[PDB]
Amino acid sequence: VYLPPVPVSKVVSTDEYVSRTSIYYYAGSSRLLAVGNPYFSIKSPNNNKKVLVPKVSGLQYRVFRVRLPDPNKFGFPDTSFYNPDTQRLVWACVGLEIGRGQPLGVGVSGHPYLNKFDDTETSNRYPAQPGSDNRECLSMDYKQTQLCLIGCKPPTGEHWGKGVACNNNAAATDCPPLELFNSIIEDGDMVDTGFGCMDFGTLQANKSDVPIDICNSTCKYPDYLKMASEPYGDSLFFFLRREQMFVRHFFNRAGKLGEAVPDDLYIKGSGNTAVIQSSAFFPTPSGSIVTSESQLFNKPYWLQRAQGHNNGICWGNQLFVTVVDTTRSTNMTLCTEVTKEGTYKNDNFKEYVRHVEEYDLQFVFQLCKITLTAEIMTYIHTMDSNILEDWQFGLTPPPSASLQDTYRFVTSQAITCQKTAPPKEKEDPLNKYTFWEVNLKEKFSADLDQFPLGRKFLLQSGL
Amino acid sequence: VSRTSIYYYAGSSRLLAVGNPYFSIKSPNNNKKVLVPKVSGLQYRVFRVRLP
Amino acid sequence: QVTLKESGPGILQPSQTLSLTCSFSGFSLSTSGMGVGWIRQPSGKGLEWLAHIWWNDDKNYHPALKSRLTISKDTSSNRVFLNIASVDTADTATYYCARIHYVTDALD
Repeated sequence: VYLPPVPVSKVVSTDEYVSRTSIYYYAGSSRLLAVGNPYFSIKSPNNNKKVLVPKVSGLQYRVFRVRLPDPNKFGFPDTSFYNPDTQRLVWACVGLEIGRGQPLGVGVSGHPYLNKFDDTETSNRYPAQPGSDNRECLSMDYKQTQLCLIGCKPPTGEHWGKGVACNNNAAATDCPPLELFNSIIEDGDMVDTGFGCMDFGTLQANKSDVPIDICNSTCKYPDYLKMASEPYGDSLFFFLRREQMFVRHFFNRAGKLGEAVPDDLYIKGSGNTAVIQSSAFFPTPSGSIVTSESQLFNKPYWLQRAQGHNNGICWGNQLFVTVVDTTRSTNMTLCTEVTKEGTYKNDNFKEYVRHVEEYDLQFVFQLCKITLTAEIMTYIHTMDSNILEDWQFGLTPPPSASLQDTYRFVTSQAITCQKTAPPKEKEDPLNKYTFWEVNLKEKFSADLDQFPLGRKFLLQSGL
Repeated sequence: VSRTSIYYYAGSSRLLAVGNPYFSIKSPNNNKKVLVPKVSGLQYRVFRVRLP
Repeated sequence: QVTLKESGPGILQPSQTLSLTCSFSGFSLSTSGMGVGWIRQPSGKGLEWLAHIWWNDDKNYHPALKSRLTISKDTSSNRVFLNIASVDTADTATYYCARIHYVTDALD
């Protein structure tokens, strides 16, 4: 004999209470400017905290965090469609357009002291070559990728890294155990390029296994599965991805191979074949052709059904657009002279390398009202508390009282000290991180056909 | 077989699986147990799920 | 095939260093499959495990002591050496050095 185990209060789809109107609005940013060094930041020598020239390349994530003006602070000419005593107003997204205007062409990087031992494609004879230091200069193309994310919560990532060891055991080899983590994706941090989603800063002592841009960083990677499985669904509205790579060359490492390959698999040789070379091999991704029809931008994106339960409604008046491109990541060179003379010499010039990058944000929104009633206000309150606060209509006693007295003291800390805990709301949890911010509080409009999107929006909507 | 109008969901947890791509690093002195097993992308993933 | 002999100082004083040397012939310790321990016994009491060191240079000790007991091998001469510092009156015993398996998981 058994039983239906436990009734649990479920989450519900957001189209149950959110009501839509026939009022639309436009927003649009200006052209964004970004320029810097493709390899590393330029730090000031005297004070080593302020930057001189920042590091930016193609393979850094460009997370965007726009701001939205609160719709309740709008004096409308005809306030008859809603009551501000019983309702409130909040925005929802319906459109998306990301523009890039740089010409195509992939960027490249490298590393001057890369741990190449020998080429392992057609000829590696015996015996071993002499030397204690055999690092070489190599330059290397990257794999290509295209993606896009939108949502109300900033996107949550995941990466490998050094974690906890185990108990003192003499049977487990000196190998750092690998552990999964969950992180919030910052700006500037990198994407995988076929070398695993692990931190290279705390796992590679030699710093000679990747190109120079990704030795001391965490090449994070976006999670789909954990993010799709969030019950509230306020992180992923709508997303695409497209990537490709293939092998170009083959290489081996160099050094004391940490595990001897077992004798059960091979017959050992002699003469010139007494010693054994390495087994630590690694490829190089290069990337392939990039068409104009393999692009995922300069295209409208109409949304009518998100995969999560949030149907585009954005609490807190903020969005989160993250984009990764490599197709316009080309690298220009600069050549300035020191002296002018009529004969070429290799020390009269100086070289700097740079990289440019620009973006375009283009949006259309819809106005939505919430008829706040007693059975509904409890439903948001178990989801969040900040949205109920900044609407400025009420406050909450968090219990209905406690059940234990808990024995509060009164004589102020002179006999048996405890955790005093001076509190602070800290006004957001997101303030520790750093995003490319772009304001839009003076960039709304109601007349559509003076902008490219609303001209296209009127055709697909049939209005 | 006849059909009904009731549906049910099953959701597994995620599956951590890590190791050496080339061989099993067996425990020494045993050749039966293992320090870290052989697992690579080249092998089959034979799943057997049991049902209530 | 496997031959085994030990060699030690024999007579020690309190708070001195103990250098018990173990010697083997018949195998190599860097081979995947060979492994050695170190076991004591008094004349009247029973037996107890002290230290055991494996192929890949990691060490375990008896956690009651955990400080003085430092085991180390020399795979080039194919020998193990036992290094106890500050030998006290409780260490009056007869030590036994030998080779272990893990398919038998015991001392052969």
